[PDB]
Amino acid sequence: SRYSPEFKDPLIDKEYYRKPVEELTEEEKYVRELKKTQLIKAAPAGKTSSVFEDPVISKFTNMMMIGGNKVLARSLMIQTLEAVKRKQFEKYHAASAEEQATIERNPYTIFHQALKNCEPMIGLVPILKGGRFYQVPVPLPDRRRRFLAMKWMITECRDKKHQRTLMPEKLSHKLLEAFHNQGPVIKRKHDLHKMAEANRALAHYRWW
Amino acid sequence: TEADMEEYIWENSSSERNILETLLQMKAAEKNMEINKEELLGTKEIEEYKKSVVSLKNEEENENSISQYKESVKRLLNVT
Amino acid sequence: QGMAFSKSEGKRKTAKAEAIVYKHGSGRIKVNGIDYQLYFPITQDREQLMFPFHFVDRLGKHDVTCTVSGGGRSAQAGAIRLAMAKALCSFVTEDEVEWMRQAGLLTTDPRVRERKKPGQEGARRKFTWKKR
Amino acid sequence: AISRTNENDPAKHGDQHEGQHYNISPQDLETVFPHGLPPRFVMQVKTFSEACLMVRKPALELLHYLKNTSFAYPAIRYLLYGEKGTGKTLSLCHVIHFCAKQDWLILHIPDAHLWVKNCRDLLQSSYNKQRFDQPLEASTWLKNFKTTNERFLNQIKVQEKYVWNKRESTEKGSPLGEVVEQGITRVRNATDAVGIVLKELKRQSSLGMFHLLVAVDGINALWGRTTLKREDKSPIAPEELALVHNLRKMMKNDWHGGAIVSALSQTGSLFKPRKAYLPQELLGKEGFDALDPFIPILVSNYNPKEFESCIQYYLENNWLQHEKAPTEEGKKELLFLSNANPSLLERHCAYL
Amino acid sequence: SLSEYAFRMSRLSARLFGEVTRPTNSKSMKVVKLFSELPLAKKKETYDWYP
Amino acid sequence: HYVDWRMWRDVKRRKMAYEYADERLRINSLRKNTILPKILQDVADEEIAALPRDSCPVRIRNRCVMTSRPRGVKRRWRLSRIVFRHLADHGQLSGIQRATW
Ligand SMILES: Nc1nc2c(ncn2[C@@H]2O[C@H](COP(=O)(O)OP(=O)(O)NP(=O)(O)O)[C@@H](O)[C@H]2O)c(=O)[nH]1
Ligand SMILES: Nc1ncnc2c1ncn2[C@@H]1O[C@H](COP(=O)(O)OP(=O)(O)OP(=O)(O)O)[C@@H](O)[C@H]1O
Ligand SMILES: [Mg+2]
Ligand SMILES: [Mg+2]
Ligand SMILES: [Mg+2]
Repeated sequence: SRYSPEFKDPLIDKEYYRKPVEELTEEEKYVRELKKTQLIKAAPAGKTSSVFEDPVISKFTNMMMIGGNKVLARSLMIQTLEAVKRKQFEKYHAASAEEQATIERNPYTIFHQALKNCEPMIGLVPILKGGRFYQVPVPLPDRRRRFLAMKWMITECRDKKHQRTLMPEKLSHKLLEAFHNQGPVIKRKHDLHKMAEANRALAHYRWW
Repeated sequence: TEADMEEYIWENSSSERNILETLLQMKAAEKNMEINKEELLGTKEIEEYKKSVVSLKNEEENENSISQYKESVKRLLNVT
Repeated sequence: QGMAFSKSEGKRKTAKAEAIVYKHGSGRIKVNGIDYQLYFPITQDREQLMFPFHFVDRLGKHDVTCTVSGGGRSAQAGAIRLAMAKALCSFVTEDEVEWMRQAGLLTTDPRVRERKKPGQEGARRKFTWKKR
Repeated sequence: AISRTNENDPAKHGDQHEGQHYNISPQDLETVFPHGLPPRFVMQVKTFSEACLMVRKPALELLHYLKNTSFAYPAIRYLLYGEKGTGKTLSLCHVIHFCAKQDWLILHIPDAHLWVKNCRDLLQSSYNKQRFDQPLEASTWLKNFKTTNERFLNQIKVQEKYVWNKRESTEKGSPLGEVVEQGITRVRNATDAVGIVLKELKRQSSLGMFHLLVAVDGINALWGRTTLKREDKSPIAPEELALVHNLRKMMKNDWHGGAIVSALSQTGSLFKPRKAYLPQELLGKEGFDALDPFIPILVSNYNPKEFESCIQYYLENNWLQHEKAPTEEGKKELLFLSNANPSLLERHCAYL
Repeated sequence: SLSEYAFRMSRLSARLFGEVTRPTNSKSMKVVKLFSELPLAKKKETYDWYP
Repeated sequence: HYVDWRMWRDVKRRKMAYEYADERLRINSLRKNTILPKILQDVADEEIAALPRDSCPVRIRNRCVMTSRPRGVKRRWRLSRIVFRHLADHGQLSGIQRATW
């Protein structure tokens, strides 16, 4: 890194700075007076202080980027969000007054919930015991759970099973399926739970 | 030829030929027999139109030159 | 004409920018004499021009005229962001300047391209360790 | 309904309606606009279940000129120009809707750039061996032309004998609809059927039969370059295309009884830089000479009033789903990122 | 692809600046290049390469 | 007293190429055009092909002037990479230094 260890990461949050002084504790007062003497890295060109910023969608976009082509990756993302919203507006106008109350039309709410429905609770990690590796079911950290949900969704959309279907139409279709606890990405989560439940006998190999 | 000229000249150009042909059709529509070229191309409106076309041809095109050209065409075509 | 303004500079990779921020304006930004949305057709680049003014709650309050040369489209948007942020510090309170500093808006990004070394494919990429 | 207006008659729109959206009935969308609406605006009509068009000064200015048209003078050429996505096409459509409801005959070319690029079947013409026909492009337009002017294609009757083959021919006095059906049924005669339509309308409008509106979006394609190639992979010129050759005749002000309203467009053009939009820069020297004298009409970005009414029209349809979009801080970001450009704003709001 | 005026103007500028006046194809223009420079074998770097 | 027999052969090639350069140039000009008759150009082809082999400049090789190494030579100094480095690494080449950046 071209930053020395003395550089601290920037905090990009308008609310954090407009907070009155009276509400601050003696510990939060120390951190604010400390940062006035520290070196701060330049804010990356990715995140800003915008009110439409979504760190989860930004991360999903980078995981779709091929060869640093962010423009194309970002283009596929907004086309998916538009495709999801148009499908929900079409399902909304074609529904009855009672069914309309249960139809979600916010693509950001659908995207977050669809990924949350695909996150696995437990995984298989190799543990060495007696000179052999055993696939031991273990709890996954929050980072790993969220990462696996995104990776499974992107991998499913790149599968060759889809013939000539463009990414925004494929992804929008998979998100709405996962949003309703259906589709192949939900099935992949169930398989990891079934394969972790089969190795239930090896769970005691864990030591944390 | 005209393609060899590096400075646009309004005389004997398509602009002069087109505007003159238009004013003759307008005079005929009004059933007026004052079809003299020297009279039609001698008014002040033609001088403003000539000045506007030459500016668009020889100088850099911009919004102010297109607006000046617009006001000169509206007066010749009686578009108020 | 008696209109107060400030001037500053910024660098990002090989791009160099120089911005003139007027104390009063309507939010107009000219990049090399072009409207900013015509010069930066990519939305991410325009989001970088919005970051400084939005972070201090001053969208639509200043006019900016900047000139940028070198680098690519994203590096130029980054150099303009730093140049406008520095010049904008003249029209905000001292406490607001410290917030911009802690938000990473006043730091020159030192990340530049690394040279290729001889005997390897890239700056870090090595040639394939031949199968033994 | 702060962004809507109850006045749905384009003949009654005035300066008091600026910035307000008026509704186009589903009947007029099927008849008047089988083509020409921007593709993304067509998506909005399907999504909002309605077609609403904002009343703006460019269209109001042009509607003022058309209501004072002197049908005895030669047709006047009006040219809409402006930066990309400012609303040139939809300003033309608002004017097409006015003349359509005034019982004018509408000759609408929705996108002339499609006639100079990406042509798979570019056949040689039989009427003139030095020109090329375009059966697919010509037959497509004939179908839409029939839908818009269906009620006039029987009253209008040809005034000459047209020979399609050794066996088929359109005798004098036959309805103009027979010429349109010959081109639709036989695509090999589509290009010549289009040429006969433009020939009859221009002829019979000068006789007082009807009022004619010539609406060409992308007019800068007629005097530019083409990407079509001959069998010897040599470039073809626009004048060598039968469709372009005949459409150039309609742009001449050698007829009366109507008007000529066109709109420039860099989008879809050939060999033009991204930021070109002024008349001479898009028309070129040959194009500016073919239209001069004309009346250019500028189309710019939304003004503060128009921008606010556009946001209210989206919020009124629940299109902006992000919880921060209705807030004041959310509108300032939408205004900055689009710089009030109608097209940039519609695209940003499409995924919010 | 030049007008008769441009063609005659280019031939006039060629005579004044001492260029080739007759129409000459690319192959025959190698004769001009051959005699406009010294052959490689005649350059001092070539025949005095070694001390 | 040249480094080896291979350098001596290149010395003779450079000498003979210099002596026939004007003649070869004049004959080649007759061949490199579409203006003269083919009958005359075919005779010029035979004439230049009858000149001595060692008059042809493509047979000259840029060898190291101190060791006669036929490859790895830097044209600007006419030295092989090995000899060049020996002089450079002892600070005997004006203005040349190791590059670090
Ligand atoms: N098949 C067919 N097409 C015709 C006939 N008459 C006219 N057309 C079509 O209508 C177009 C316009 O008609 P017209 O002005 O007479 O054509 P033109 O003789 O080519 N005129 P110009 O000299 O200006 O090129 C023609 O180019 C042709 O495509 C006809 O009898 N048969
Ligand atoms: N009068 C209007 N009413 C409603 N929306 C409009 C209007 N004018 C422009 N828009 C919005 O802006 C978009 C672009 O409009 P339009 O395609 O007419 O612009 P243009 O300047 O002709 O574009 P181009 O430069 O690509 O030809 C429309 O799809 C719509 O979302
Ligand atoms: Mg690499
Ligand atoms: Mg358009
Ligand atoms: Mg060699």
